[PDB]
Amino acid sequence: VALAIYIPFPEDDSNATNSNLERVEYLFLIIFTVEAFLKVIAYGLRNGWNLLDFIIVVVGL
Amino acid sequence: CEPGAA
Amino acid sequence: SCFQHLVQANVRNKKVLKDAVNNITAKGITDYKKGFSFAFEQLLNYNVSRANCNKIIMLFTDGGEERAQEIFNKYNKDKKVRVFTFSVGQHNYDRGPIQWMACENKGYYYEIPSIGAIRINTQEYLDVLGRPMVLAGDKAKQVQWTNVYLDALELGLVITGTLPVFNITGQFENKTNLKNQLILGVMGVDVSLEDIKRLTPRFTLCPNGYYFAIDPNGYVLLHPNLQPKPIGVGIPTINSQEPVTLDFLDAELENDIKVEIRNKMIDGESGEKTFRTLVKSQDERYIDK
Amino acid sequence: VIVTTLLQFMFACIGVQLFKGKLYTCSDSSKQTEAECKGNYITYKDGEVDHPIIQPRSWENSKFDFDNV
Amino acid sequence: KGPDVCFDNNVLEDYTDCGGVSG
Amino acid sequence: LEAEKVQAAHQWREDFASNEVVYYNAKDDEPGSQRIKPVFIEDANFGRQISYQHAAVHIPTDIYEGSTIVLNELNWTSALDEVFKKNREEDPSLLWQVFGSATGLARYYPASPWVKIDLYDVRRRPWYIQGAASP
Amino acid sequence: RICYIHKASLPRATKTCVENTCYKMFIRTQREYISERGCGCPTAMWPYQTECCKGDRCNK
Ligand SMILES: *[C@@H]1O[C@H](CO)[C@@H](O[C@@H]2O[C@H](CO)[C@@H](O[C@@H]3O[C@H](CO)[C@@H](O[C@@H]4O[C@H](CO)[C@@H](O)[C@H](O)[C@H]4NC(C)=O)[C@H](O)[C@H]3NC(C)=O)[C@H](O)[C@H]2NC(C)=O)[C@H](O)[C@H]1NC(C)=O
Ligand SMILES: *[C@@H]1O[C@H](CO)[C@@H](O[C@@H]2O[C@H](CO)[C@@H](O[C@@H]3O[C@H](CO)[C@@H](O)[C@H](O)[C@H]3NC(C)=O)[C@H](O)[C@H]2NC(C)=O)[C@H](O)[C@H]1NC(C)=O
Ligand SMILES: *[C@@H]1O[C@H](CO)[C@@H](O[C@@H]2O[C@H](CO)[C@@H](O)[C@H](O)[C@H]2NC(C)=O)[C@H](O)[C@H]1NC(C)=O
Ligand SMILES: *[C@@H]1O[C@H](CO)[C@@H](O[C@@H]2O[C@H](CO)[C@@H](O)[C@H](O)[C@H]2NC(C)=O)[C@H](O)[C@H]1NC(C)=O
Ligand SMILES: *[C@@H]1O[C@H](CO)[C@@H](O)[C@H](O)[C@H]1NC(C)=O
Repeated sequence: VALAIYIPFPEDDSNATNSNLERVEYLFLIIFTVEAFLKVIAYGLRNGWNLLDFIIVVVGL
Repeated sequence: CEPGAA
Repeated sequence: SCFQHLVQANVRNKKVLKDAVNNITAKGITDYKKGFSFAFEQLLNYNVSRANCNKIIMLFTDGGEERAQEIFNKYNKDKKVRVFTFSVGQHNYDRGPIQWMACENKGYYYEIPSIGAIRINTQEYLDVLGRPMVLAGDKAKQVQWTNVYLDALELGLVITGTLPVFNITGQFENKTNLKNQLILGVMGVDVSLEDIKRLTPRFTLCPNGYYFAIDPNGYVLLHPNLQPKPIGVGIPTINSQEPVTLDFLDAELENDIKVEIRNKMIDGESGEKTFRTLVKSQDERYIDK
Repeated sequence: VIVTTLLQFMFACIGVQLFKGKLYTCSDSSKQTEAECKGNYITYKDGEVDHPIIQPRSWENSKFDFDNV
Repeated sequence: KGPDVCFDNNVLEDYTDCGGVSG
Repeated sequence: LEAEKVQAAHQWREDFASNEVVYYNAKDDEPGSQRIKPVFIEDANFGRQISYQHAAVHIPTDIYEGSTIVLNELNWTSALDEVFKKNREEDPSLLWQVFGSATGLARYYPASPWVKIDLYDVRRRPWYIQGAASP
Repeated sequence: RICYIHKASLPRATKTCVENTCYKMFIRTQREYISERGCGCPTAMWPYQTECCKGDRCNK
């Protein structure tokens, strides 16, 4: 839903909502980082969708 | 005056 | 522009400002608080020449969500500076704060959707600006004479009188006052420059003598060097609408003494002066003393 | 086929009470009434302000309207 | 030298005639 | 004064078709408004075909001359022409006398035909803008 | 008073009327050709559009 709201602007413009969603998509990255940190030292990445989650997480950081 | 060129 | 203050709206100063707003590029985030802090601070100089009259700000945006109620409360809290807001273009942004800026600041909200509405919209800020003059009664009915300009119907160089007309229906009871704050129109009677020349006979003088008169601006009303052609603004390039405003100092050769006479004539004094000059010949090839 | 044409009639009936006469437009975008959309107006070729061309003003309905069923 | 007659800031002026609240 | 007093008794009309206003549209070689064919006489002072009987009316291209606002002016801006005449008769040297209305139409006297594309609007002329407001 | 009303748009025959509004029924795209003048201010079927006037033979 955060991505749905985000709305793009021509040539670097931005309103306040885009200046808040970029803050929210740091908690939304810390949550996934915390999730991915426990599974590796709990389940030893080859589950498929787990691999996809890992790629999106590392690209996010 | 007559115009120039550009 | 290259200007950093308020400059007079000449035909030359109005070309530098139309060759720079024809070159701007769009990039970056918008910030109304910084923008309106500049505008309210440029109409506070009083170091340079100013009209010291109607002080308007003419915002040209598309839309936004910032009201800037703080900037409009630090500078413009006595309602001295009007704010006219234009919402130009075809888009979907919230035109809410923009409508609020005009109302709270004694202005008007104008909309320019397409290129066809540009000519009818950017001429109605003279109906808002005419409200303080309509209510003034019969003390604003003063004949004003324009600068020398070429007539629309081809007639030569003319100057025009001016007297506004007031919507005064229902003035017996003075109860409506809903549309009576706008002028019905402005009149005018043209006085051709040739008519003025008949009142200054020159054939009792030698060819070196002549008459000339100037505005309270330096612009000549009649002069032997004033020709019925529009003045130039720069080098032309190929890839009646403007007045013929020719300054006195640019009609003949300029001296240090001639500046003194020009200032005295603008002030409204009387006097005489005798002084050797360099007068350019009619063929623009010789100069004598 | 009969079911499809019945649903066509149904959706036409709903759309009539939704776009009944609201799909009118003028050649000039600054006028929004048939009475006002009259006379002539200025049109600029390729959005160039230096090439004005006079066009008439016409209250034209959409190619595919919804006025009736 | 500019004109000495000026006309602005009158009290009995109806400022409530914008194009967003009255249109 | 005469443009103020006459406007105070216009008696705003709504259907200017049964009763038609007579005016000379300058930009010409329609129901609801009758035109006049003037006589015209080439004259000195001016240089065009001027007519000492009525005043022409210039309405911009993008203003429909049969709207209920334009037609409502042309009815009260018709007692002006009697003051356009007494002014000139007293002083024969009078040049163009024009009334630039806020609705875009200008009624100038003596009547004369207007001068490619036409883009004239009286509300933008320098003699009008300087009188509609202050510096 | 007089505006030609007919069913077949091609011949353009004349019929009397009583309404004080003469209309103009044309196609939405090819508007140069007038399909049906007449009297009154009727409803246009598809593909057609109507412009209504104030007097007789105003449509032209
Ligand atoms: C000088 O000022 C006076 C007032 O100070 C002004 O006279 C007034 O003119 C208006 C014309 O708009 C008259 O309005 C009457 O009442 C309503 C209100 O507008 C009209 O009905 C609708 O009007 C709107 C206008 O936006 C229009 O879009 C709408 O179509 C109209 N409704 C219909 C069904 O068509 C009436 O039509 C109108 N009366 C009549 C008989 O038509 C005011 O009554 C006038 N006030 C007075 C005191 O006479 C005058 O125009 C100003 N002069 C100039 C040159 O502008
Ligand atoms: C606005 O619209 C009309 C277009 O011409 C004009 O209506 C005219 O009103 C006049 C006065 O009401 C009429 O003149 C005569 O007035 C006397 C009163 O002294 C009465 O007898 C009648 O009312 C009237 N007729 C006769 C035969 O005496 C005009 O006849 C009438 N014109 C028309 C065509 O109906 C208005 O004058 C006009 N407003 C302005 C300022 O021109
Ligand atoms: C001209 O404007 C400036 C600011 O726009 C005024 O500011 C003064 O600047 C000079 C030197 O920078 C100093 O006098 C002071 O630091 C500033 N303030 C005052 C009150 O002088 C300046 O005063 C203006 N010049 C005038 C009024 O002659
Ligand atoms: C016209 O030319 C003369 C001569 O070249 C110039 O006037 C001289 O200017 C210099 C430099 O300011 C002075 O030192 C001389 O005294 C001037 N000569 C005079 C006053 O006779 C100047 O370019 C022009 N003269 C003007 C504008 O008065
Ligand atoms: C107008 O000017 C002329 C000469 O310019 C003068 O004789 C006359 O008295 C002035 N007034 C009138 C009303 O003609």
